[PDB]
Amino acid sequence: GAMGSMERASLIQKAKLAEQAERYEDMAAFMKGAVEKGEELSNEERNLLSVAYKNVVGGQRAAWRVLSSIEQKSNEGSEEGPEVREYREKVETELQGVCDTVLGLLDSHLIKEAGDAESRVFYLKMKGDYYRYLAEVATGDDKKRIIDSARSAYQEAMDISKKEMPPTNPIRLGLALNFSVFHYEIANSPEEAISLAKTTFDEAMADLHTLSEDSYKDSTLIMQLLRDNLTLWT
Amino acid sequence: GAMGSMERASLIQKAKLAEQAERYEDMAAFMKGAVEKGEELSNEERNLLSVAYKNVVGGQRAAWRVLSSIEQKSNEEGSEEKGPEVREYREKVETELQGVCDTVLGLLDSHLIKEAGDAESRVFYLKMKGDYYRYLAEVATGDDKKRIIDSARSAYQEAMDISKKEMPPTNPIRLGLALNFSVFHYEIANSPEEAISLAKTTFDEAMADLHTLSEDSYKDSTLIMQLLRDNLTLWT
Amino acid sequence: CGSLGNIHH
Amino acid sequence: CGSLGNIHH
Ligand SMILES: *Cc1ccc(S(=O)(=O)N2CCNc3ccccc32)cc1
Ligand SMILES: *Cc1ccc(S(=O)(=O)N2CCNc3ccccc32)cc1
Repeated sequence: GAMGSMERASLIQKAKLAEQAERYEDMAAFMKGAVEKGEELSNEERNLLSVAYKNVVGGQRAAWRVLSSIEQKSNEGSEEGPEVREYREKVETELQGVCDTVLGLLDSHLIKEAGDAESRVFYLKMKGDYYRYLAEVATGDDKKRIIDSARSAYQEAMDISKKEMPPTNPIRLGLALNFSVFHYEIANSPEEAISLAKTTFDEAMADLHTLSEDSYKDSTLIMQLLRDNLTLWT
Repeated sequence: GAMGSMERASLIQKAKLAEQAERYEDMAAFMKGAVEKGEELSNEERNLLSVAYKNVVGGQRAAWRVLSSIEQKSNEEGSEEKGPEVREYREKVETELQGVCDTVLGLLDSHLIKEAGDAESRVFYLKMKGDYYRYLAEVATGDDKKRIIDSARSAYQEAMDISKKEMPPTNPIRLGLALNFSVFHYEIANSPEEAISLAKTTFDEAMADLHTLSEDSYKDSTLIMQLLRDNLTLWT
Repeated sequence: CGSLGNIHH
Repeated sequence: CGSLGNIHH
């Protein structure tokens, strides 16, 4: 791979520079290179990996939704060629390739080497998320299997998080948030979504008293998004 | 090129979809494909080309400026030695920026400018040539840096000469040219007074011609005039 | 609804 | 200072 000749530490440095320059494609390539060095990632490094790919895939998803909406409008008193479909497919294929890339990193070999709850939950959450993005655009024979792949990853993460982390742990909270979004938007289970968000919020609220000011700020930030989703869902 | 098998109309269609999707790299690749079909571009197509590459190069210039600033800071007094990585990364972004500029200049030279006979098209393309040499000049430091600056000045000057002969003082292309040439003078050529003079004369001569315009023409001309004014406010 | 990524840092 | 491309629309 193109980053094989660069030092691990230089790849991390340049990932941070790329972030500052809002060059997220570069950021992701640097972090892929770092992962491929074969060593485990630190907390900070895991966050750089996630931020990079979130930005890349987020641009693609936003593009895909724009194009899908145009395509949906075309197919209805609508005037008729293949360009909209072809272009949506082009963006879809690119999105799928980025998701496959992230899943590949997770499977080779980040998850298997992750023994601490913090790292293992982080990576299983990521696995859920990138299968969820695959599910968002899926319509083939394997679409149910893609959905089940996201559900299984999120469920394993949930099970570890409940046993090993406090209810205010931000990764635990982010996981529950994202699994709730899975239930609402992907799995056609709004009531599961609402229940999970409510229980997560309430159990976190009850644990806030144990936190420092800095930890409290991170936990409440995620709780606010759980609440805002609940407000929208109910 | 990669777009050689796609119909011209399909490339234009997809450039508009890419714009909507904020996929400006794709937009630029589609418009490059469309140019390379060899036909002249319409008004709307010229604008699509310009918007696509402005967005691509704009992100690159923004990144370059961030990285340059970090690099400058690292070379201060008392600054800890952090290795070659900041310079390497700035160089990577610089090289990519230079490649996009070279690509746009190559489309203009092969063969958009030479086939552009109407004032509107010729001025548009020479303004673009000035702008992309100006972007090259922003990052230039070498034996050729004065020649890059002179290349931007020559293109802008030729555009200015045609625009003054052939277009009314409120024409938006004439206005945007004069705006960009004033930025060239202030930022590139170390000529703030030429910048200020040009912006003022442009503004005043546009003001005096607004009475001739429809409401819709007025809106466009005054939008660019406002940016002339705002630059003048800053510069004085 | 928003997911985690939507939250500013 | 702003250049032409910075204007919205
Ligand atoms: C999935 C997840 C959840 C939390 C974090 S974080 O590093 O705790 N953190 C704090 C709150 N929000 C946030 C947004 C983006 C990136 C990191 C955070 C990481 C990952
Ligand atoms: C360089 C230039 C100047 C004007 C134009 S335009 O087509 O008149 N137009 C679209 C681009 N931006 C803009 C701002 C204000 C008024 C009109 C425009 C194109 C290119």
